[PDB]
Amino acid sequence: SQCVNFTTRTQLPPAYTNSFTRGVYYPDKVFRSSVLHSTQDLFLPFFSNVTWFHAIHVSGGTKRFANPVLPFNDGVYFASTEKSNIIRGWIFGTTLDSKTQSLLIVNNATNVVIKVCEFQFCNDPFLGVYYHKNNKSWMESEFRVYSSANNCTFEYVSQPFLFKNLREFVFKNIDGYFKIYSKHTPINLVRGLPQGFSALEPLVDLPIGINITRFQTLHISYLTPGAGAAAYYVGYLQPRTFLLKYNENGTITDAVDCALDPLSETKCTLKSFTVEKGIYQTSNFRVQPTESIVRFPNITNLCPFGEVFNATRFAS
Amino acid sequence: VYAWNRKRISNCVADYSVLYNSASFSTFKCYGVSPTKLNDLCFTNVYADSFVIRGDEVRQIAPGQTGNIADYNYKLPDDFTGCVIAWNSNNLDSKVGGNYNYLYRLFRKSNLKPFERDISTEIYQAGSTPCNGVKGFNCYFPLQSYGFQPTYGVGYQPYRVVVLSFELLHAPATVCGPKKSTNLVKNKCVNFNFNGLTGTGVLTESNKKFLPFQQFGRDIADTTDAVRDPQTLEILDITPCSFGGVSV
Amino acid sequence: QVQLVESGAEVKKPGSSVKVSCKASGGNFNMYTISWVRQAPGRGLEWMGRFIPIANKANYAQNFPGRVTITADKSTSTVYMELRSLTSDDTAVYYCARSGSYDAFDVWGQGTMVTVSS
Amino acid sequence: AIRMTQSPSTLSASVGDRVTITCRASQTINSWLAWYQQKPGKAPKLLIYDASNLESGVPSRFSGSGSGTEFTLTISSLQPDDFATYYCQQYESYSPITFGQGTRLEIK
Ligand SMILES: *[C@@H]1O[C@H](CO)[C@@H](O)[C@H](O)[C@H]1NC(C)=O
Ligand SMILES: *[C@@H]1O[C@H](CO)[C@@H](O)[C@H](O)[C@H]1NC(C)=O
Ligand SMILES: *[C@@H]1O[C@H](CO)[C@@H](O)[C@H](O)[C@H]1NC(C)=O
Ligand SMILES: *[C@@H]1O[C@H](CO)[C@@H](O)[C@H](O)[C@H]1NC(C)=O
Ligand SMILES: *[C@@H]1O[C@H](CO)[C@@H](O)[C@H](O)[C@H]1NC(C)=O
Ligand SMILES: *[C@@H]1O[C@H](CO)[C@@H](O)[C@H](O)[C@H]1NC(C)=O
Repeated sequence: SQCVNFTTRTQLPPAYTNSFTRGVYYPDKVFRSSVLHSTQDLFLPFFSNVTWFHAIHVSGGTKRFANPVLPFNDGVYFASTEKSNIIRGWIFGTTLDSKTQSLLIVNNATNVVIKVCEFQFCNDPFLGVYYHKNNKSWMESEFRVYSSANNCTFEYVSQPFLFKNLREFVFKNIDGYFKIYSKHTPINLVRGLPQGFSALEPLVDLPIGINITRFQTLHISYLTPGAGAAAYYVGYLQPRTFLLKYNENGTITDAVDCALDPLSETKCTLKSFTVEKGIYQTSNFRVQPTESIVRFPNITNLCPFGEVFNATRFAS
Repeated sequence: VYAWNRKRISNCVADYSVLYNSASFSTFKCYGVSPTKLNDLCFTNVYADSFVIRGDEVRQIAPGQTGNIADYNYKLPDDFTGCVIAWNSNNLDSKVGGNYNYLYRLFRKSNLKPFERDISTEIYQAGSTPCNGVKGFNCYFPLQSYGFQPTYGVGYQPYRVVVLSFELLHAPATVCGPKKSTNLVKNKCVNFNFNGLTGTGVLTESNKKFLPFQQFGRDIADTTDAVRDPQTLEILDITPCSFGGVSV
Repeated sequence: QVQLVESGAEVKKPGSSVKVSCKASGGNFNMYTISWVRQAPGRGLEWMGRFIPIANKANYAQNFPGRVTITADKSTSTVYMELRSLTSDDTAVYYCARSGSYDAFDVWGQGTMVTVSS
Repeated sequence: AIRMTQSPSTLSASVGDRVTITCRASQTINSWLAWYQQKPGKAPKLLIYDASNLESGVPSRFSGSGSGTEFTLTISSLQPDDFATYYCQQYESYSPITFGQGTRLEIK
């Protein structure tokens, strides 16, 4: 479509919070029952400061609050707390222009659209809805995200889809596969990332096979003739070993981050969530090197390789 | 042929046997892979280069070929890995007065690189004097029509050539053949193969409550204990076939 | 935007000959064939002949043996259709049609009214 | 020479109704068939090519079908602007090309 230009652009300052014990997702598709299993994967470490920003969906009032572009690293845990579905999709890529392949995921009113193309994203991607007074229902009528789209590679469309709600997602790009994990919960908290545990079930894996280093969220805009803005949080995944507890029906009911604290190191060493009184040899302390020092002899002569590889006559 | 259509095929299952036994293909020359094995391989991408070529030039669609087609219109690489299919379409590309919609390039400065399309219609200068976009002495239009007719010779009839180029890499494998469906057998010791996972055991109905995203279930020692049938979403317990010491 | 412009209206006598023109403006003249279609008043369309610039050949309808001779000047992209032995039944509008891309007459000329009478 | 026959030669219909025009060939011309529209005093314009496609700029209400020997042009929603004479081409043999006998559509 055609981009909509906003004269004034602004972005709210970032804020910081603690991830508590969230970001745990099913590492594989293997059913397990009443077992504590250790997995070394890209997890979000427990109690790991996570950036968050507010998404403004209504203007009231000529200032465009644009979402910022955040690095992707090895994977992202994205959480959204909202009443109505304000957060609608994401854009991933390295340069976020037509030069390189870029991914765009969105969940509009009709269905879920996932497209890998050389998109030319607008400065301020816009998704606008208007209230149909006759129908007494909001209907989307504006979609201005990319000016151009050429050279598409992969296309995906999931099932057509339209007291707060917390929606957690994990985006992980490994081996040319862009794996997505999701979880949806009803949360009664008003502000802040909730403290609790909930495993993130895989949604879809996409063999897009592209490079991602940055991503940006997209929000919905409620057009009004003329305050409860949604919030979202972002954390970065790291290679960590977690001890996950599968219950009888086979869902992750609890998880221990190890290398978090000595008690957690004891738990995974013991492969147990409960530790009896005693002294347990958990790990090994080693002082890692600080600086490297090369000390070769102070010889500046050049070896006569040009007199052996460029000799006019080589011997018999 | 000078503007051959290229279509990229991915994210689907290709039943090469069905197309093989579909019509009367006068040429099914597969270089680098046997046709019967096409159903047993997964390909990264399948490129379907479609064009129309007269009968005598069909042999020029092959690696290591020389000629006007293979040099100015469509060049196959020496390391080509794929099939070339051609059938005499004299009932669709030949007309009584002459079908001139198909043009082949006849004059070019250099031979085409493998898998290159050059649709430039600029007048070719065969002499010292410049042409300046006007055809005349020592100035020839690069494209020449075929003019297929139903009364033309057998070797001068149009053949609809489709070249399938498989990108044999197997790492991002997205195009594969059909999938076997051998009837499931329960309560008997059988060699099972679920989604490429092979094993031997006795399959029984199970009451385990798999979660929808989960495919198979393992024991405490990470031995496969249950599986889900990809065809029918049902859970089967796998037990080892009975063994034990024979003492006398 | 390919536009085809023909000659003006022609009035002839029976037993004479006529020769109309069709100036091809825009596009590539060396690929698309120009076909002449006539339509007598009160009657449907009728095909006369085709000029093939790519093969430098001219074809005529079977119902008109030797009556139609089509030539063209590729330098000026002008197509001339010559009809010989005009009679009282040849009074028709002689359109020129460009059978481009998909062999269909996508672009039609303005049409010239050729009247043959005493 | 392939002969083309249309049916009905003369047809009448009202605005917004469904109109079916059948142009049957004498020999198997595959799918090579074009539908035209000639308003009086104007040159015919292409509507359908290959007996199923829609020419660029033509309203989507025009639809064509059929292959082999019998073809059919159908208008989903007839409009006052769509009252003219429709011809069918048979561009499978260029010696000679035969148009249809003419299907004149009149206001009922
Ligand atoms: C959260 O991390 C940021 C740096 O990303 C730091 O400035 C802030 O003080 C931290 N706050 C807490 C509660 O740890
Ligand atoms: C299009 O993107 C693909 C990656 O899927 C790349 O291999 C190809 O070179 C690109 N070509 C164009 C048209 O930019
Ligand atoms: C497992 O699921 C079944 C049916 O969904 C339910 O009856 C049972 O209580 C569940 N058990 C556990 C431990 O969640
Ligand atoms: C807690 O566990 C210890 C074992 O280390 C045991 O001696 C003690 O009785 C337990 N206390 C309770 C209240 O369970
Ligand atoms: C030999 O001489 C050539 C030319 O001067 C030079 O490029 C090359 O590096 C020389 N070989 C060695 C081992 O120095
Ligand atoms: C495959 O087809 C069978 C019908 O023979 C059906 O019972 C089964 O559910 C299908 N499996 C799918 C669609 O995964």
